[PDB]
Parts: sequence; C-alpha cells; structure tokens
Amino acid sequence: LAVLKLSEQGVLDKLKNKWWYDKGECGAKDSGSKEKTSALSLSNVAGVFY
Amino acid sequence: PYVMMKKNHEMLEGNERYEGYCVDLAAEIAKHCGFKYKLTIVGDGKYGARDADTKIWNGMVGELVYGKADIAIAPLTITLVREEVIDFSKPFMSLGISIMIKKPQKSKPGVFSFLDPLAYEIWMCIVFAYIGVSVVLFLVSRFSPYSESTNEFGIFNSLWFSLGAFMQQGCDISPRSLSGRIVGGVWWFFTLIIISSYTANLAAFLTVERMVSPIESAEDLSKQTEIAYGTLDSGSTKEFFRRSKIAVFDKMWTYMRSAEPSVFVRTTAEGVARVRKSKGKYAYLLESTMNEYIEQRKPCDTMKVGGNLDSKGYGIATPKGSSLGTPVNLAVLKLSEQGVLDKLKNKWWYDKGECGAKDSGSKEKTSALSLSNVAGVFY
Amino acid sequence: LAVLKLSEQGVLDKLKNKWWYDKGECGAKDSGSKEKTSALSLSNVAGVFYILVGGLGLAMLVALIEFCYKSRALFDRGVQMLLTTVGAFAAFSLMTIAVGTDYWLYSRGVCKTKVMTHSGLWRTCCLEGNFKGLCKQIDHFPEDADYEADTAEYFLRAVRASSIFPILSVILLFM
Amino acid sequence: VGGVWWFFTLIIISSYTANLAAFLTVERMVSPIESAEDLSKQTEIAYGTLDSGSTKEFFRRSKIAVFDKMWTYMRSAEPSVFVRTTAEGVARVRKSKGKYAYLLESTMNEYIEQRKPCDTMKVGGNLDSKGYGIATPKGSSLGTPVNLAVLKLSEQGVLDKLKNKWWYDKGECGAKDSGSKEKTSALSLSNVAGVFY
Amino acid sequence: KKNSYSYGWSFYFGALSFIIAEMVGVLAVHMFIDRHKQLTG
Ligand SMILES: NS(=O)(=O)c1cc2c(cc1Cl)N[C@H]([C@H]1C[C@H]3C=C[C@@H]1C3)NS2(=O)=O
Ligand SMILES: NS(=O)(=O)c1cc2c(cc1Cl)N[C@H]([C@H]1C[C@H]3C=C[C@@H]1C3)NS2(=O)=O
Ligand SMILES: NS(=O)(=O)c1cc2c(cc1Cl)N[C@H]([C@H]1C[C@H]3C=C[C@@H]1C3)NS2(=O)=O
Repeated sequence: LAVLKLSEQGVLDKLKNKWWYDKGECGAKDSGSKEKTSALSLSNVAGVFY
Repeated sequence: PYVMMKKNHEMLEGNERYEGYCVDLAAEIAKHCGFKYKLTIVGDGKYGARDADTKIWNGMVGELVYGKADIAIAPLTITLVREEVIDFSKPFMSLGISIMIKKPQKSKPGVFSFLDPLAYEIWMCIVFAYIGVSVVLFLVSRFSPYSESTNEFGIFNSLWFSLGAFMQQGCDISPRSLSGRIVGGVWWFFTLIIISSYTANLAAFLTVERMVSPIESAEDLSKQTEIAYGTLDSGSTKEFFRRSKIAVFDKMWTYMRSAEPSVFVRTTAEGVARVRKSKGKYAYLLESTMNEYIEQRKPCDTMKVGGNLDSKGYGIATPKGSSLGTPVNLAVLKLSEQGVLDKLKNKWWYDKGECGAKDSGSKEKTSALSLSNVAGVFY
Repeated sequence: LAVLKLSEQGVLDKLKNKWWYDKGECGAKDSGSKEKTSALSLSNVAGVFYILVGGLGLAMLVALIEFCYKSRALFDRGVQMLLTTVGAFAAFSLMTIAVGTDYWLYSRGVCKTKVMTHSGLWRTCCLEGNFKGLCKQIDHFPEDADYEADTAEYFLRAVRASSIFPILSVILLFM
Repeated sequence: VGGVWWFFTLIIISSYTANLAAFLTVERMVSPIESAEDLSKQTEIAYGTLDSGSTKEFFRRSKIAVFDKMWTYMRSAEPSVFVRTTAEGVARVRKSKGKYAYLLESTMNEYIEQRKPCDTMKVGGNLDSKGYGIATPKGSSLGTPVNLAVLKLSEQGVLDKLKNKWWYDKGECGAKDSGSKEKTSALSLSNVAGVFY
Repeated sequence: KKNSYSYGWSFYFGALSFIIAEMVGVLAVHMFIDRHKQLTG
C-alpha cells in the first residue's frame, strides 16, 4: 500500500528527478535538432570574412 | 513447358502428340533404361496430395499408389508425405520460391527533359519577367529629354542586356543612371537565385536517380509497403510461410493475413494477370522455374528478381518397391553429368523464349549524362 | 507467477511488438524508407518574383521624381562640415552606448555564479529568473584539460574574452 | 546566334556541375566486370581451374559453345592456369588485381568471401549443378530413416536454418556487413590532375 | 535545439554605428576632394 501511495503523489516522480538530475549537471540533448546545421551558419565561412 | 501438346494434336496419335521438357526427359530415360513409355495425362488433373476427410490420395501420386501409373515424370515436388508412399529418385531440376514483379518500363527521357528541374509555370514566368524588365529598362533610360543621345539603351539593346544578365555571360553595355541600375541590379539578384536553384535541383534529380535501388530480396520486399505481394490461395507456397520459424516470413505471413486488399489469388494465371494490372505495384510469389518461363513469354513485361528464398526440387516418381526405381535412379545421374539436363534446360526455357534478359544491365549506364538527355538543347 | 513467467520468456513483449505492429495497418516505420524526386514549384521561388516586380515599380518611381526635380529646378563645405560633426559624435554615441550595454543578445541562461537571459559584450546578466538584476560575467570557460588539445579557437575565444575589436572600434572613432 | 548559344552553355555547364554532385555523393559500386559469359569473352581476364578435379572434367565434357570456348582458351593459355591446391589458386586471384579469376564450388566461394582478407566476390550463378549427400552403404538398414530425415529438415527449414545461420553469423567479414557506411571524400590532386596537364 | 537566441537593441545600434561611420567616412573623402580643389584650382 505504501508503494502505491508514493507513486500517485508523485513522490517517486520527485525522488527520481532529484537524484538523477541534481547530482547530474551534465548537459542533456545539447545537440537538439539535426537541422541546426541546415542553414550554413557564420562559423562555417567566417574565415573568408577574415 | 513441362508437357504440352501441339496445335495439330488431333492430327497426331499417341506419344507423338505431346511435346515438352518431361516428354524429352521420358525419351532420354528409355534410351538409357530400355522400356516402352506411353504418355498419359492424369484424368483428375491435379498434383498428388492426401486429404484426410476420406484418407484418399488424389492426382498423379494417387495413380502411382493405386496402380494406374508405372512412373510419374512430372513437376512433382519431392516431399515427405509423398516419399513415404511412393519413391523418388534424386531431383532432376532445382528451384525455389521466388518473386515475379512487373519489369520497370524502359527509361525514355523526353527531348525537353532539361527543362524538368523547374516547372512549366516557372519558365513561363521567367520569359514574362524577361519582357517586363526590358521594357521598364527601356522606359527608364529614355524617360527624359534631358541625356537622350547619351544613353545607348534602346528597346533592342534593353532586351539584349536582360538576356546577357539571365544567362550570366554579361553584356558590354551597363546602365549609368541611378534608376537604370535599380532595374539592372534587381534582375541580377533574380538571375542569381533562379540559375542556382536550377543547378541544385538538377543535382537533386541525378542524386536520387543514382540512389533508387531495385527490390532484390524477400526482406527487401518486407521492409517496404509500397509494393504488395500475394501467393496462391491453395499451394505449398502458402504452407511454407506458416511452417517456417523465421520472423521475416512470419511477418510476411501476417501481412498476407491482414492486408485489407486480399493478396491471395485462386490460381497462377490469375496472379499473372494481377501483375499486369497494377503497373509495377504488385509482386508475386511463386516457384522459380515457373517464374523463369513466364518472363520468357510475350508481352515479356515481367522479370525475375532476387534469389530463391527456399529450395525445392522436382523429382521422377515411381511406386513404392517397384523394380523401375533403381535403373531410373541410375538414369537421372547419367543424364546430369553428360549435361543433358543442362541441354534440355537451356533449350526449352530459352528457345521458346526470345524475350530479352538483363537488357538494363549496369545501373551506372546512366552515370554519364548521355546525349539523349540533352538532345533538345541541340535542337 | 504466470505474469512474471511471460515476461522472462518474453511473451508479454512478444504479444505486444507482434500485435501493435503486425496488425498495424499504417505507420511512419512503414512509409519512411521511400524517397522520390520533386520538381520546384512556383511557390518555392515566388518571393524572388515579388522582389523583382517590387524592384521594377521602385525603378520607375525614382525615375519619375528625378525627372520632375530637374524640370522644377547641399553643395557647400560649411554645413557639410557641421553635419559631419553631428554625424561624428552620433557614431561615437551609438557605439559607446552599445559596448557598456548588456543587451547584445536575448537568450536563455543561468546567472547565479554557481529565463529571458540578456547577455552582453563585457557584462552578461539575467532577466526573468528567480530574482532579476544579477550578473554572471564569464570568459575562457573550462574545457578538456584547460582546452590545450586545440590551438585555433582559443585565440578566437580570447578575442571574444579580451574584446579588443569593439574597443578598437571606439578608440579609432575617438582618435 | 549569340542569344541561343548562351542558353546552350547555361544548360550544359549546369548539367556538368550537377552530375559531379551526383557522383561525389552517391558512391555506386564498380559494375561487376564479368558474368558467366563475360569471363569467356574478355580474354585479357584470365581464369583458372583445378588441375585434377570435378571442375576440370566438366569443361572438357561440355557440348555448350560458351564452355567449349572456355576449355579451348585455358588449353592454349599462358601462364599456366592449372593450380595445385585451392589455397594457391585463391592467392593467385588477390595478387593479380582482377586479371585472374578462379572457378570453384559455390560452397567454397561463399566461404572464402566471408573469411579474411575479405577481398573476393561471387559473381554469377552456378554453371553446373551438384549436390552433397548423406551417404549410407549398399544394403543399408538405416538409409530409409536417413532420407526421410533429410526431407524433414528442409520442410521444417533446418537445412536452410543451419546454413544461413552458420555461413553468416560465423562470418567474420562481408560486403553485407560493411556496405551501409558512407562518409565524405575531399578531392585529391589525382582527380583533377589532367586539367593541370 | 530550438535555439531561442535573438539580438537585442544594443547589437543593432552598433550596426547603426557602423553605417553612419561609413557615411561620415565617405563624406570626409568628399571633403578631401574639395580641399584639394581650392588648393589647385
Ligand atoms: N540446370 S538444373 O537446375 O536443371 C539442374 C538441377 C539439378 C542437377 C543438374 C542440373 Cl543441370 N543435378 C543435381 C544433382 C543432385 C543429385 C540429383 C541430381 C544430381 C545428383 N540435382 S538438381 O539440383 O535437381
Ligand atoms: N514493454 S511492454 O509493455 O511490452 C512490458 C511491460 C512490462 C513487462 C513486460 C512487458 Cl513485455 N513486465 C513488467 C513486470 C516484470 C517485473 C517488473 C515489473 C513487472 C514485474 N511489468 S511492465 O513493466 O509493465
Ligand atoms: N539452399 S541450401 O543449400 O540450404 C538447401 C539445399 C537443398 C535442400 C535444402 C536446403 Cl536448406 N534440400 C533439397 C532436398 C529437398 C528435395 C529436393 C531436393 C532434395 C529433396 N536438396 S538441395 O536442393 O540440395
């Protein structure tokens, strides 16, 4: 009864989000979209401006 | 093409009526065994099997078991329930389940296929914008009395400046007024985008045409839901997908179960007609040597792809314990090593063929952008 | 015990990835593999035709007013030198306002020195946080073993860090 | 004349740049340079059989005009294409850079392709047909349980199961294994070296 | 990511600092035209 009580009150949600992430601080999904490099951005051709 | 009859079959009498692959195969055995063979079509007209409703054999094997048949030189696949009741020799011809698909139509580019990376609505709006710029470029440069003789831009020059600007060759005259450089400058940005889009779209056509692959395996048939596939509704091919453990054929089975157009057809020639109707959207699963002969018949628009997903064999059958079984078995091994089974194969499937084989050949035949692609520009 | 038996033998996973998938009539997994060509329609390049006709009407308009101004009818060193001076400190104002300002970039970030983040050239701060108006000024951020595996971008980060180029814009404009 | 010729060179040079962009992107494989018949025509492409074996007896005992050309060509052939062992014959292919081919059983050819140094291909189908078979003596008291068992394994798929497992999963390298990867290539000087010449 | 970086008003005023300094520069050249004209003409 205690396990079913902790899950519906989001305690198992809260204890998950705390221990895996606050003792984390590495970045998550920093790449993101694969089409971020679709537009040929300035860092690709900044040498021509140099 | 195993056993057929000629069109003058009523004119002839007996064994001379019949022609076919098994007919000559019966002829080659009697030369090596020494028996008097009489060809007989089964009166039932079915392959041998057993139905346990009355536990009675039917067809050719039924004539073998009961006593009507002395030998069954036929497309009779060597199985287990047939082997228990009647003898087989070693198989004389090898085959398996393969795929029959409508052959892709012959690639014929139009003479104006170079205009194809842009739409016809675009080339019509380029020529319309060509006229609109050149007239504006004429109206601007000769707008003022104050000068008029200094400007070299008539109409006949202004159509030429917008022509050299679009084909990017550059023209000898250039605008000198402020508003003359506006109409000249914007059209230069227009011809930068359109010509660069035309080239990159043409690179996108030639890349994908170099990437589009045929279907050359049964798993490759399974991974794509564009082309549909069906078997006989009653046959050993249908049994094979059920009795196999492999998950590729099991999902090919459940696909045939649950596809909302039913893929099963009643016989083979109904399945052949379904290949012709769907315009290259329908695949057909059947035996290989049936698949080799059908693509060699007119209208020649089917083809063999891939390979044998299983293996079977056609065998010469004798009744169980009969005396003929061993000298037939020596005759089958004698015909194979002398290349007679090689010769009788190459004759019946190809000389009664004359459809073309591997006419496409290499996929890199269209690598070099040949003259038929851009012959319209020369026109 | 039977439920735990089906999962260890894989049956609950077997009965699921069979049922949802094989009895699934359509899917992105089913249709994703095909790829065919596309000719460019007019709407792909329709804006270039819009700028073109906009460039035509703009050409005819200034051709009209340059004509009328000549028919009806700025050249002196005096007020031109004075307008240059007015343009001089204006460029000196717009750059010197810009450098000290922390509103170069609107972004997302954390400012708590260990969220509508406004970051800047010499001072990067935060806005719409837990509390507004706090600044975390950062340069030469710690990388793999003090970055030393690469040589190129450290000179490019130090030009961002020790930002001489906006300052040398100001100093040449001051001289 | 100047107007239409400009529309000519616009189409051609844009098609030249487009077709390079298709080549350098899509690395379609070399077209497999022979087949069954094409090995007989290209006489600069040598091909060798075993000096005493089943493949040697087949080409002399042939009434087909293609194979009769093949037995004629290897008869008056220099250097000698008859090999002692298969390990010598497989080695003569990899050192001759496609000029020498090898005629062998389909079972060995699929196995050599899966072994290291991985540099072979099986082109074309079988020229003849042969079969390995479980052998019992004359007058066997167990031949009939054997051949029923062989037909049982094929209907249950076991002979096909024991093959496409064994040759493939115990296959260390393969064209099927390595074919999917695709990375970029900068142009070297030898790609455009003729334009400098 | 869906990168939400946008340029604040300080960035564009430096760009407006650029274009005016390009305009003050060419007007300074235009005045350097004229001071040579009184020197020689
Ligand atoms: N060319 S073919 O496919 O008709 C074909 C098919 C076959 C041939 C020979 C030829 Cl040429 N012989 C093989 C061999 C296996 C045993 C039965 C016959 C020989 C010994 N059987 S087969 O697989 O039935
Ligand atoms: N992925 S699924 O829905 O097919 C699925 C989901 C589950 C399965 C098995 C499968 Cl196949 N078993 C687990 C069970 C195994 C042990 C851990 C949780 C229970 C007891 N329950 S679950 O986590 O609800
Ligand atoms: N493709 S294979 O080599 O795995 C393979 C080859 C063969 C198999 C089964 C398999 Cl799995 N069985 C057949 C057998 C079935 C009947 C037809 C020929 C014999 C009797 N022999 S075969 O044609 O030599």
